[PDB]
Amino acid sequence: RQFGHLTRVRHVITYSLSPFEQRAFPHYFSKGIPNVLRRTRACILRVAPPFVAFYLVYTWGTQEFEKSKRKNPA
Amino acid sequence: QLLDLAQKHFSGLSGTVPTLSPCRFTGSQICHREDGLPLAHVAIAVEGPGWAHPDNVALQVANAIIGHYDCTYGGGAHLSSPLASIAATNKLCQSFQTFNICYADTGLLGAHFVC
Repeated sequence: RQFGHLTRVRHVITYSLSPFEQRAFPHYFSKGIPNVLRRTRACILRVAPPFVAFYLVYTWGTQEFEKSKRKNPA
Repeated sequence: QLLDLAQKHFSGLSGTVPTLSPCRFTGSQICHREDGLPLAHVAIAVEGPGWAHPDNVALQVANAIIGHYDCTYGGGAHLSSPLASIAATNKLCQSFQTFNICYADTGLLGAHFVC
């Protein structure tokens, strides 16, 4: 299937502008920083929790290996 | 006699100013996709010079080279315009026209096809 019979669409208007009429980076920081924050707040409670737990299991288990290699008074 | 008649009927007409701002042209696309219609119309144009410019002559020469075509046109494959012979030969379209639309100090120079 190629452009021409992909699907059937009715009543939709697409307006756009030549790249040479426009800025490459419209309001890049003023819109973009807020947007990136928004994006991160959205995902961090899904993504970050596991990696926290990794860091912890790795912290703990690395130091449990430390301790067990030492001597204790007995 | 015309001039007399003009003087007689029109002379009360006021002559005492709306003048025309330049019009900014913009490279752009407007697409009304409506699959339910049976043929597609496309019109495409670059910014043209406007009424006064002497380029309109050379431009109309060029437009005439490229031409106009319609599926009733007898010429078909043997036509002079490559656009037209190719469009006839390969059933690329029903029709097309080149145009040079003229306004004050701007214009639409291009082509419309239905296919």
